Amino acid sequence: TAIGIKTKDGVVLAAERRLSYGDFVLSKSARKVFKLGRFGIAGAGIVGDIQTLTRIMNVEIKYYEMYNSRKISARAAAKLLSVILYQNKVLPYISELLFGGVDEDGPKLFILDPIGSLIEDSYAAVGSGARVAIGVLEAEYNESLTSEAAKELAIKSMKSAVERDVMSGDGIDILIINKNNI
Amino acid sequence: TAIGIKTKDGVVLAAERRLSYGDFVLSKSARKVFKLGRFGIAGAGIVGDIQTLTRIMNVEIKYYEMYNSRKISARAAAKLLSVILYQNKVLPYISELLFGGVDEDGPKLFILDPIGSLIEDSYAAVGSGARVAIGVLEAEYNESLTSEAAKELAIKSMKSAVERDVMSGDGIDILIIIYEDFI
Amino acid sequence: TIFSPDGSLYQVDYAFEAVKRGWTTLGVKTKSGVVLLAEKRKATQLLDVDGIEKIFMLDDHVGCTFAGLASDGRILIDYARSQALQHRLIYDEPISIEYLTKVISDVKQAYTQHGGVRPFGVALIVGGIDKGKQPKLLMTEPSGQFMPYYAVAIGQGGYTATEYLEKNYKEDLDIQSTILLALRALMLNYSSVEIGYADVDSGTFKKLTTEERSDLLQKI
Amino acid sequence: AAMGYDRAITIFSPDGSLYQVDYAFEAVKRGWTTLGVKTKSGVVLLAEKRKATQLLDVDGIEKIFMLDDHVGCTFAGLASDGRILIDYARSQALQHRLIYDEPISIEYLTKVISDVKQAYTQHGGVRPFGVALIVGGIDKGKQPKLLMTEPSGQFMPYYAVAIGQGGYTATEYLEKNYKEDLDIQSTILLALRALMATNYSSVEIGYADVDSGTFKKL
Amino acid sequence: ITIFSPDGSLYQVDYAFEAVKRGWTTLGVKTKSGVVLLAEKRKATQLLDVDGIEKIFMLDDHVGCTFAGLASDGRILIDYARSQALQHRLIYDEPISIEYLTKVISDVKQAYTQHGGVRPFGVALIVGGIDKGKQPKLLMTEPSGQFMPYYAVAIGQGGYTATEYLEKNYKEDLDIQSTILLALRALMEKLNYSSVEIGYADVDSGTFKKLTTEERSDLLQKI
Amino acid sequence: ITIFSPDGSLYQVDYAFEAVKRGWTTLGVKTKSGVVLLAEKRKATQLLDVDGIEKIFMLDDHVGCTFAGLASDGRILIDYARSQALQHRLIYDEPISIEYLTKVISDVKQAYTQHGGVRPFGVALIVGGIDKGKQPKLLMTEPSGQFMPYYAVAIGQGGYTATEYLEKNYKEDLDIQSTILLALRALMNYSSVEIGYADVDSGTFKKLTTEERSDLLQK
Amino acid sequence: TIFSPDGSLYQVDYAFEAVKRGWTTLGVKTKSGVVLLAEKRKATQLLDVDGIEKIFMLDDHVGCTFAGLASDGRILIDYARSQALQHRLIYDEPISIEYLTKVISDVKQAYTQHGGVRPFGVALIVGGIDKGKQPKLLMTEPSGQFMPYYAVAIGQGGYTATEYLEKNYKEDLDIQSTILLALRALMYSSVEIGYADVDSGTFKKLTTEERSDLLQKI
Amino acid sequence: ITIFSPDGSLYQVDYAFEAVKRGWTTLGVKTKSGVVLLAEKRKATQLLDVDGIEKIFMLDDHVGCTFAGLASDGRILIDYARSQALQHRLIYDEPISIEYLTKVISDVKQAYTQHGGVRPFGVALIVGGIDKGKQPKLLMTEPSGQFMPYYAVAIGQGGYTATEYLEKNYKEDLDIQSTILLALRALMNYSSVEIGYADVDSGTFKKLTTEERSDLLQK
Amino acid sequence: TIFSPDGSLYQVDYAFEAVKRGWTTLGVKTKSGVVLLAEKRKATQLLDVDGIEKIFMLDDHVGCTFAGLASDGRILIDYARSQALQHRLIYDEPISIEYLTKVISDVKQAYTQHGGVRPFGVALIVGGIDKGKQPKLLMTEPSGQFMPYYAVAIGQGGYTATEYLEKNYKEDLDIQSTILLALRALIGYADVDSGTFKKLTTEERSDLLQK
Repeated sequence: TAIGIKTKDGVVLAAERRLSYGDFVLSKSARKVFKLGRFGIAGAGIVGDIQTLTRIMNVEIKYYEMYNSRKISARAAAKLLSVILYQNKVLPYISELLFGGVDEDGPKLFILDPIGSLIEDSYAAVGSGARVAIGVLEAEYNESLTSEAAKELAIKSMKSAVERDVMSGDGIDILIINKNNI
Repeated sequence: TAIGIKTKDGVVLAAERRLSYGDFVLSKSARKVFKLGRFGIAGAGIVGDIQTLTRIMNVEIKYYEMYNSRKISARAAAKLLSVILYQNKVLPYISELLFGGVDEDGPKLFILDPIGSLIEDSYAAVGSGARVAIGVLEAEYNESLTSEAAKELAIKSMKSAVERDVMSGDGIDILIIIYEDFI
Repeated sequence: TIFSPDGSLYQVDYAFEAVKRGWTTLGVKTKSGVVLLAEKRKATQLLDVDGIEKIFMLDDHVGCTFAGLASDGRILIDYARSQALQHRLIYDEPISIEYLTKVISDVKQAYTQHGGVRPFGVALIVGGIDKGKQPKLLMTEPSGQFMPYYAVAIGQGGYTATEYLEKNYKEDLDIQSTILLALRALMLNYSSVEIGYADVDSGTFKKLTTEERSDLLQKI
Repeated sequence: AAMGYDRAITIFSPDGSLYQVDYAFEAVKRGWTTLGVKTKSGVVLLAEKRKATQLLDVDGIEKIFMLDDHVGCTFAGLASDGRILIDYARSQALQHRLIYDEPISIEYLTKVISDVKQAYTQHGGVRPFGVALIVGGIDKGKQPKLLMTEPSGQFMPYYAVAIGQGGYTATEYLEKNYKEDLDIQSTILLALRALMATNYSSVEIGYADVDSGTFKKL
Repeated sequence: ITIFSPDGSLYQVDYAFEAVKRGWTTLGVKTKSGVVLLAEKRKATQLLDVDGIEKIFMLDDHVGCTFAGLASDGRILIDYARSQALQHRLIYDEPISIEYLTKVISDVKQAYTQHGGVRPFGVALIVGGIDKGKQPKLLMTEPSGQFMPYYAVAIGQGGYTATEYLEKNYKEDLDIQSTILLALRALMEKLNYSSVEIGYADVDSGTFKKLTTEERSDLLQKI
Repeated sequence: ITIFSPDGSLYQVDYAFEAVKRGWTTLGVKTKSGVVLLAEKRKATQLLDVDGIEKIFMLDDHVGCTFAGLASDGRILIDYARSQALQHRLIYDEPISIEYLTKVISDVKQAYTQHGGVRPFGVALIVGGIDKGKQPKLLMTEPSGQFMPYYAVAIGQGGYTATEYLEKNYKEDLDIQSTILLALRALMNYSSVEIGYADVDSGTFKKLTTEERSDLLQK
Repeated sequence: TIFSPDGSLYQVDYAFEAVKRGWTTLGVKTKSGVVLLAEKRKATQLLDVDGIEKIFMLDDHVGCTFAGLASDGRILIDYARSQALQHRLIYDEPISIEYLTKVISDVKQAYTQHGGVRPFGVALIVGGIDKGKQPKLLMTEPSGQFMPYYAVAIGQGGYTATEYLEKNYKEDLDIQSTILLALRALMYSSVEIGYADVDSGTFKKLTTEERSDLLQKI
Repeated sequence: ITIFSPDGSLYQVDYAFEAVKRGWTTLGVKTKSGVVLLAEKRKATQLLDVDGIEKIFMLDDHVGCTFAGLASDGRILIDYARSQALQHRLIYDEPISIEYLTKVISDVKQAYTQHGGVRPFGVALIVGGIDKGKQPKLLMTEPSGQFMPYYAVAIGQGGYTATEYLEKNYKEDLDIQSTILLALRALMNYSSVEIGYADVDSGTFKKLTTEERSDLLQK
Repeated sequence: TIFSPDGSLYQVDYAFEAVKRGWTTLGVKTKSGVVLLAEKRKATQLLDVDGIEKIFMLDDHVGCTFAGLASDGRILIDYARSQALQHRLIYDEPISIEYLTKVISDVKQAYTQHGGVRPFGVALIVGGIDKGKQPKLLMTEPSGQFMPYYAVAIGQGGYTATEYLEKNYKEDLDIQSTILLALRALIGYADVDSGTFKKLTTEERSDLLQK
């Protein structure tokens, strides 16, 4: 479970902190939201695939930032992450991802598949309880929101997914990306 | 779902903007119609295969356009795209495509399979609701159409596919061959 | 693969001296079309010079001839035909002539930059008419340089034909008149020339038959 | 300076200079005159097209090459060395645009081009390139960016240079009357004047302008 | 040639070290609370875009270095250094020690001074960085492949003069305005305020950044 | 070895052509009736089995050729020729054109005259082929890699003498018995020779009979 | 890679002259244990001789030093550590020193027998405890030869320390007395010292205060 | 190494043939009744196990040969010959023709006389077998790569003296006891020679045990 | 890799001069024993002669010694042990000595025929007694030649020991009389009764200076 909400101000990400293999919870504290400089990603699936994609993308963001004299745009890092997912189609990184950042073009939110398909959308959820959470988002999303009101919408939608999905549960972190503060 | 209609004046393409994995809609806004250069392609299937084929074909269209000093024809880009689909037969690009353009020979519309078979038709549909949509096209079509009347035929046929296929719906993009007007 | 103080590669200029010792080959490109031909000198009176070949057909639209050595330009002709048919297998389209001469000339460059490889001692004069715009004609130098020409000739009598075509060039001409001009630029007998022409009306290339080039070569 | 050390290319002279690299720079001094100017309003680079034989396609020959829709460049010296180097440049540019879906910084284009020149000036059985390049583009968010590639592999970014047979004469003319507060009709005038100190339609001219971020030819 | 003289010295290595003696003057100083290294940017032609030419390169967030000698040899060596650094950060998710960066750089230099048909590098490097806590660290790479960690050195045309100036007044105590001042006084055309390139790493926030063009003017005016 | 002289001639190629001038005399004649090619078998020692020495080699049942110069260079070149011929017959199930056989042979000679640490071949070949439903064509391979198709040539120590004899009395139309007579006369002798002929009626290439070799030698 | 008519390889002997121009390094073995140390001469006032390193720790029980060039014996130290840790991954056992010096010396041989490869210009002296067979010292020559020594020293003053250790090398020494002997053989803190002791089978390098007080003794 | 002299001769090949002239004397004789080849075993030091040192090598159960010149060059060439023979017998389950064994041996010699950084072989071989049908068979390999089939030859230090003795009186057929007599006479004690024979009745070659050699000394 | 006009390779003879400058090594073969030994000169007083190795054990049944350089014959000893254990892994059988010296000598040939490779400057003498007959001794020359010997010795004093063993040889000796003979011509021995190659420990050498 992971939720992104696009506001006119900035993109808000939030996801669970629960990992269960089979019918048994191994950990009540498994980080599924990660920071990349100005950007931030969060996904669901196998944890090891998600962790190595945060680390690979962190390295190659530093790759682009050290060579060219311009800081990375979110569309460029998204197409990069789509190609990284796409080269390994034979053995796919089993993880659906949400990519969120703010560029000079504006706030941008992105959906990535293990094959590597890039989708732009305003609001999205990913994982087991995503069905439930998008229901809450489909009830109460408007294009004109504030950053902290979208925080409360993400808490309401994630709390609904906690109460009605067996694979999700307690432990919520929220990443508020306006341009000034990460 | 994606529809191409061949007119005397040009080629009209239109497709869905809906992606659903399983029984669940992930996105109400997934572009399945793309404009490369002097023409456009649109297909259905896995989104990542279609997107990487728009990007690969965009690069090699610029390849042909820079190195041979002339612009590119639609039969040549179709045969190129058939070979690109065909070299990867072991791991096929899971996507059926509609290729549409206008050359000096006239308007040309093309159907491509994941293996890479090239078919030239007048009217075509591709995807889940293609059965339904081609039914509408097989009713009202004529060889003598106008560009904007064929737009309305594509809206009628795609709307039938919206009401009767559980894979398409929401909005539908349109490229006429170039204007693009989303209604 | 050593640079001289002035900057000239001496082995490349020596290879260009090797094509100066070649037979005389001609290529003319007018407003009318493309004609290229080659002298066939007979060193022994038992040669099958009617069976020897110097005009090679790269594709049904483009042909070319070589001068200098035989074997270097012959393996270079195999690479050109392979590159042309590979482009026609991919795109199902005739090949632009800048790209054929490009990859040929890039091969010449690659053998003029590596140590244990002798450079090519052959110059080529390609010329096709498949483009829908106008005709084309280029020349490959063993350094790897392009020069597109209206009309040139290289070999032993290359400079004499070069100055003759400098004298009486007509840009607009007849295809019968441009094959006339190349024969005049070479000066032979029945069995001392191969002639090939490409014409813009039916977009194809063909070398001449023994009782067709002869009936036109009488006229002079 | 001791000049018995001209064997192969992978060998330092006792002063420390590689003589074959300097000999390759003599090969670009024997090239045709090519010019590149950048001011503030955009980009002009051009090249002389001398006619050695009356039967030469002066208008059919090409020396201005378009690396991408936003970057063009010209070469001087040999043709084939800078031409196979132009194929590597276009391939690297389209590879960067396939990965990031973004125009390419010119410091990175000239970087990888110049790194290839270094790799052929450090290995035994490989001749160095005898071609210098001048690269002009304006797809960056700032303003124009001109670079020059030397066969040693060095960068020098320039406001305006010219290299070839009459390279030093145009270099001193552009030293006389250059200035930044100037526009595009006047900077193409300046490059034509810098070639005149050294003709009907026997010059290739290409310009990139900052308003519509693209590169075109004449 | 990769052949040993009867004394035992390799002549091409000493000739390559003469090639870096013909390089521009680059400076590196390492004192008790951080890192400053800078490089002269001499203007051979009026038409040079001097304030856009680059000689300070950023290997990692905490490691910056400069080269002298040739440009292209130390530049392809800078790409290998950045690749090794980012590979170590992908494996361990950790900043890289400079002894290991300069190790693999120096091992590449050694490998090109022992094989036949390969010219050695004609570039010396000076590498600085904050590592991980502790204090700063500075190393210099010689084309033979040797390490020498230094408190403060400078190599190039005026390398020996800057070596003797820093031999004169090397104050132990480091400041945030005195460690950049010492390098500015160890460089010696009068000095321009937009024709010299300065980068510093400081121990409080463990990072490295080149000075902006406004910061060059404000610092070079106190002299 | 791979360096041009200032006139433009490769000296090592001409030195290899001097090595085939020091070879034994081999002959090849083509006429309307077909193909005769033969080779002298000089006896340097009385210990030599001249009956056992071979110089006429059969590439395919319709293609035969001989070499002069060194033995081993043209012999490894004969193995490559036989392999290329049988590969074409495995692919197309068709006899092979001689322009393509001599092509790939000659391309191998070129490839060893353009690379550094390889000596060029010091062997010239003369190949006689009837092809399919066509008049027989004879081609000669030079160590530079050049083709020259010939009506009749001979190379070796007495190559120029046979060349001038065939310049005297050679024409286009005559028998198989008269062209084997013509080649024997061009080699100037009781029995030291290998003779092979290809005839156009039954499109095949044969070898010594030692019956018709004595009988036709007496004329 | 060519033999002189006497049979000696001249390039190998030239590399042994290169280690004769190296710094003085010392290795002594007594029944008390292992001591090896190395001189650290200061060519410039600004050299961080406090941070320069010549004693390297191969494993917890094997340390060695080099003389001659730095980089050749340093890439040779990476190969030694890789071979040692590979043997410890396979057998889960400490490594015999004859096998470590074997594979090091075999690499030196392989670079003294192939054409386009320069030989190593570095001599090594390796000390450790291995098993329990009292001490174990070897020396690697650039020809690839072993010589096991009780105590040697090579470098500029190598022959003087060799003749000093020829004078007063004694079997019944303390570990404190054998580190005394190496300091006496080198004739305040520009020397770095490492010892391996047989009681606790490990290697230790001396810290600043340790070698400082031991120098102030004798 | 790989450069033609202006006459056309390769000097390194002729120098390698001078190296086999400095070899020990080896002999091979071939009569209409069978095959005998032997080799001299000179004793340079009084501590050699001359009864254990080997120069006659067995390639197959029906083909074998001796070398002269260097030892190691013809010895690695003997391993290649045995490998090629056993490879042909694994494929066809048939004894190997000797023209094919000497072919592939001689082609290897050619390949080392055409490439730059390779020294040519300094060994000449003489090969004797029986195969099936061609009872008297003998070939000689020259370091240029040439075949010469011989009735009887000998090469080494006294090679020309044995060559002229074998040039003397000798007819086509005679018993194997008389042709081994001829080879012993062509070499001019009991174990200074080592001798191997192949006989046409049982198509093999056992070697002589030293007991039969002692029977062939005194007679 | 170039022939002189007589036909001799000069670099091979120069490598044989390098083994003439080696230490003296000895090998003697009788009809009842193998003994081979090697001199251990002490150049410096700090060198532990009793710690330096020159007798190497190829297999359970085969030992050999080298002279000339150390490192060339030492990497050649690793190839010899590797080839022996590979033959013993395949056939589960002791290795014939003609095959060990064969492949060793073929390696020496391969380094005397290729351009950018120096030849070996080491001669080997190999003594094995695992055959069903009697013992077998061979010597490898850097040209790649075999010579099987009853008894030889090569090094600086190689010719003096060569002429001494020419003086007083015998076919039938003890283990004890043939090790006496090798000591007089100036240690490891293989004996035919128990088919193994034993190395003497540090005590037994004190017998032989006394006896």
